[PDB]
Amino acid sequence: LKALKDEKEEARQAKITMLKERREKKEENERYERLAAKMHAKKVERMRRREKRNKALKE
Amino acid sequence: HLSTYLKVYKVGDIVDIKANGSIQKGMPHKFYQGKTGVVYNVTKSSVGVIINKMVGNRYLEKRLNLRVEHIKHSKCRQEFLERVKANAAKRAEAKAVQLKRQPAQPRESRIVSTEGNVPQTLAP
Amino acid sequence: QNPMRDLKIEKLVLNISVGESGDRLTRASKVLEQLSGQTPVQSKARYTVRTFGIRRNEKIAVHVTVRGPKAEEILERGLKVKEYQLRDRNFSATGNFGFGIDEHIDLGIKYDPSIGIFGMDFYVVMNRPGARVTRRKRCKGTVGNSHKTTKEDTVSWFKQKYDADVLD
Amino acid sequence: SSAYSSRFQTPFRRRREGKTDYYQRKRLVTQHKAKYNTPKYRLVVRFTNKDIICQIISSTITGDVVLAAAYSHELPRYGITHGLTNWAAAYATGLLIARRTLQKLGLDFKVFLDIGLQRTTTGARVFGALKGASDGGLYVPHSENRFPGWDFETEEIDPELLRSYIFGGHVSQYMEELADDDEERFSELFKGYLADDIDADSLEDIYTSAHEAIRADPAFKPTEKKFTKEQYAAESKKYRQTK
RNA sequence: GGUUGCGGCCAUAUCUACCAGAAAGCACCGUUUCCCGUCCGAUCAACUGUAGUUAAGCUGGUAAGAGCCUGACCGAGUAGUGUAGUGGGCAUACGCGAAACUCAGGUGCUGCAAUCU
RNA sequence: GAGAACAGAAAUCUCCAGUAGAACAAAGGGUAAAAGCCCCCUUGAUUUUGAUUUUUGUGAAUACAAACCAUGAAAGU
Repeated sequence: LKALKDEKEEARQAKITMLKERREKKEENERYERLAAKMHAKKVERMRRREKRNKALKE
Repeated sequence: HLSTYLKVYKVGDIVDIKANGSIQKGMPHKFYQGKTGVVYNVTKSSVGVIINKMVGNRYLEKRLNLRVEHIKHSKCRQEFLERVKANAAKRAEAKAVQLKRQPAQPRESRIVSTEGNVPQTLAP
Repeated sequence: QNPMRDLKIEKLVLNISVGESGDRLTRASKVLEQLSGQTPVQSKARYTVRTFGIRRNEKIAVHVTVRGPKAEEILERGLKVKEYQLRDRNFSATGNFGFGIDEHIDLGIKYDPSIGIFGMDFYVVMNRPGARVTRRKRCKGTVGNSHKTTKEDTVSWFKQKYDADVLD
Repeated sequence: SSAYSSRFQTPFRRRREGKTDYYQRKRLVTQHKAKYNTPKYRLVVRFTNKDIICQIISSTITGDVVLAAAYSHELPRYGITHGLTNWAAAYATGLLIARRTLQKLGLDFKVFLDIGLQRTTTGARVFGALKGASDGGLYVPHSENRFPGWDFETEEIDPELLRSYIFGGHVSQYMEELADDDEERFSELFKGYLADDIDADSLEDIYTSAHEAIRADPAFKPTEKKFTKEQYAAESKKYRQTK
């Protein structure tokens, strides 16, 4: 019994680990892209602050 | 969608009202949506449609004009006409029946074989 | 190999951004007009700034565009002022390049204190045959990657004709 | 990116290529529709390099149909090898397709011009084809505004000027000027014309030629079609990829 | 079978990267007296297809790619839900019955006319 | 985003990306060779005859024909 259940659960754990590895690679590069975009956005809104720019009227 | 303009609509045809958001002109009738009415007259720009609207407990008759963009041909009577034509054919064949419809009947006797399909016994 | 994939000059735009609007603009007007032969275009201000000392719709610059042999002729007579020595920069990513000159009198035109002195910015756009696909109306499209101009190709074309240097 | 691609909404294929304008197309094809079938006919003129196209189209949910179609490559049969894309050549093609359609309907009807994407300018070859067709006798609605020689400074027109344009007067006077001023550009731009040694009165007579010829036989003498279907197909499949 | 023109359905067609395209055409491309319009024959207008090019565009294949579409004895007869009971302290009985996700597969199909080794 | 003398985060110029993230009387629908900006011409925001929906009172919008008109080469509006 201990022989049988451990190869079956081991194969299933292999499937689990492949799923997890894949999802984490994808979300990792996604997170890197979003983080660089966030930093770029922060840097541009840093210099836009020097502009007076009442956003309302039309100037 | 240009196929919504090469669409002849003759007096008598039945059509559903389904107004699309893409044309601000003639957006009709908030609750006349998914409601069916036959066409009474047609002009340019235009089609007539009549609907039996109920108020109280009587069906009064509301006639209306709509742009062709919102209306749509109804497939309401497809099986009706198919069955009528098939009934004409079957009546001709009889003249040479139960052409009426019938609900689902109880399935009749039969034989089930065991050639390669031996029954597989099992449990919870 | 390059039978049609060459790197001709398309056009040069000469621009004069003035701190003030008026007869100064008209004089810069006249300068670019006499340099090109044709009539230039007056550009207004987009919005008010109040630190550069201007306002909306103030006619604060004048510029002109030139195509043909005239363009590269004027380009060479202007680059004589910069004596054929640009920088690693002054070359865009997409394969264009420009510079700026003070004392416009350093190409042929004399002092003439009648009017004064102006500086101007040259900018020069490069391409090959086949740019019409992104400029016409019918049939509009875009150009492939292999045929795209680039800083490297332009810099090589420039270390070639005009026989210049990069200076860093 | 993924989200931008997903939220993207593609236009129609014929629009993604710069080929049609549905804004104009619906105003054309859409009928009164109180009258029910009444197919609306439109003459479609198109200019490519080296060739002209003039067709007459009805459109339907099958997608459309071509009852009559002519091109400028037919005019060599009618008496002109040269200048197929010019104003007079498109005028001739329009007269050709008009007499053709009028022959097939047997009358000697009402067709609406399609401009395409070409700009509406005074002295355009689309209006030359218009004048050819109206020549032919099909009633198309139009105004005398856009024919060439329309003095923009007022509301008048000189018929002799567009008569000269029909006969090829601008090309002829440019030939004369470039000839008596130079021969480099002349030999470059007029090699076939130079080998032929054609005149101004000459070329007007040739266009009259071709006019009477299309009035004689507009019945579409078709091409000879050498090397029938399977030859073309197999030889093209030699160079067609496959998965 | 290839291509051009007009279209229908509107990503199975779109995006990204690379490659191939005899012939046909299409396209870049050559010129600016006139019709015309441009700050600027770059666009638009006109002329000859002559000087010349498949480089580009366009067409087609390719990617354990993105997306888009289809299907699933995929999820699952699960969740949820209508009815009954002196059933327990939520199951049972007769019934109805999903979706997301996951997995797999695919990557434009066509109408009219003309034309090509 | 890259790039150009004075000129910098914002003055003017050029190129690339950019399904709308802009504008159309502030988190929303609809609109991209436009329903947006600029340009050309006009002022149909005009009279007569009836029809429909909202609504018995009107008004509002809606389509519908005849005329005078504008517009575009035209379809047509």
